[PDB]
Amino acid sequence: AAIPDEIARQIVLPEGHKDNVPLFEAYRWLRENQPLGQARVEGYDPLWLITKYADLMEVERQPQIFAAGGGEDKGSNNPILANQAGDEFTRQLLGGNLRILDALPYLDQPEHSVVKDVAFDWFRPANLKKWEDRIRETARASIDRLLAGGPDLDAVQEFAVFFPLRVIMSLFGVPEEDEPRMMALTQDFFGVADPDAQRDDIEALSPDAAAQQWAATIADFYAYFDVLVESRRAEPRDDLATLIAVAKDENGEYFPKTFAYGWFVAIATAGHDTTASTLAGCLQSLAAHPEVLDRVKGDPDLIPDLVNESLRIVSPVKHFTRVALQDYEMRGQKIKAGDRLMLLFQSGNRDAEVFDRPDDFDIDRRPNKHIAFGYGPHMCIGQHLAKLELKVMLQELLPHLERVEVSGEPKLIQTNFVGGLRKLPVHLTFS
Ligand code: HEM
Ligand SMILES: Cc1ccc(Br)cc1
Repeated sequence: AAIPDEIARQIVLPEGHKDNVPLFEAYRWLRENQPLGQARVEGYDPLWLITKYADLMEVERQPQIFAAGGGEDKGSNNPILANQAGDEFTRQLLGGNLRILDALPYLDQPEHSVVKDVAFDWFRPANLKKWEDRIRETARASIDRLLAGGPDLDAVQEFAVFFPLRVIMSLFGVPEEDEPRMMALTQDFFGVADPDAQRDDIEALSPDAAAQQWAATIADFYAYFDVLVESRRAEPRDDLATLIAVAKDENGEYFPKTFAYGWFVAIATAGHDTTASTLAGCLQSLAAHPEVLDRVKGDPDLIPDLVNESLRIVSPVKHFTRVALQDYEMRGQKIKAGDRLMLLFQSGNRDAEVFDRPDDFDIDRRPNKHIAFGYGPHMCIGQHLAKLELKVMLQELLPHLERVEVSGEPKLIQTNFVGGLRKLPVHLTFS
């Protein structure tokens, strides 16, 4: 049978994600009772909810069967779940398809492979070591401002958001004065279904509102990035904007400018927001588990373990969607050609078949098998940058902290997509 309606709504609807407790209880109910079922929520396409760690790997390692963008019918699948009204809006705007960005999530092989190779080497761990000292100087400046502002603050909007944004804008060559605009458009981009993040220029109550907001935000990013692409093509610099802007195909022709725009939208949004969420989530967990803060201050080599467990618990990127290009049997179910799948990374990260006491915050999982970056050819390109920035910031910050207390109500972004904390009121005790 279909998944029961309120479990299905809890996971599919953005409102279902407002509060982590009921959301994670819905993922757990599925993993234990209906690990591979079809959600049939009014206003959405039917979705196979991929809740199990092994099933996430099985789907993601088979891109010839489970496409992101629809295969040769490019743009026939939206890799980021919109409602039906929203996909209809986008098909009206684009003329029959859903490929609203030329960013990696929308691409299938071999196009995905050619485009990804423009930046694959830049993002490898050995090629990121050259940025470690700049990252550390940015962390130290951020910590100097935290110490100067006193013990009481929102650890998200008054601390965690700024460091990853500065790091990524510095690695582009985007001037510091443009950070507020990039932050505002990122809130519009990941807030399409959040009641406190609605743009003024869209009909907020329309059935397609989130899709209108997505499109409006992309158009603003395009206007900003068209100037940066033209600037770096005319005057190349030693920065990531130039690598993207001047990229040429195998025939010596620039990739179309929208491909550079796609890289820029992804790096200007996911490039900072996910790291901010994970840092804020880590601080929240150190407040719940003060013994972990004591241990990591005692042994700074535990910092990468703390990062890995923060990534598993926070898992801020909640899903991408796939479409079956042929019928496929998995876990005793018959997925049909054309059926859509929702990859629930947060649920894979609580799978008791893989993680002992999966809801516990345990930095001593070695190895820490989390799937917070996904899997397969679409696996997060930024993962090594995120792990470096989180390591560097914790190495600099934790010596300055004796204790984190949460002093007010945490708030999450209401999204089924790229979520995590927007507010974490704290009282810090400095060492
Ligand atoms: C804590 C930090 C982050 C987490 C948890 C995260 C998570 C993810 C996840 C789950 C995916 C989808 C993988 C899949 O489809 O199997 C993804 C894709 C992606 N992420 Fe990350 N991300 C983070 C940081 C970053 C950073 C720092 C950047 C860039 C500077 C970045 C850029 C991307 C891009 C471009 C994609 C699309 C890859 C593709 O479709 O091939 N991410 N990320
Ligand atoms: C996680 C993520 C990557 C690329 C885009 Br575009 C949006 C979100």
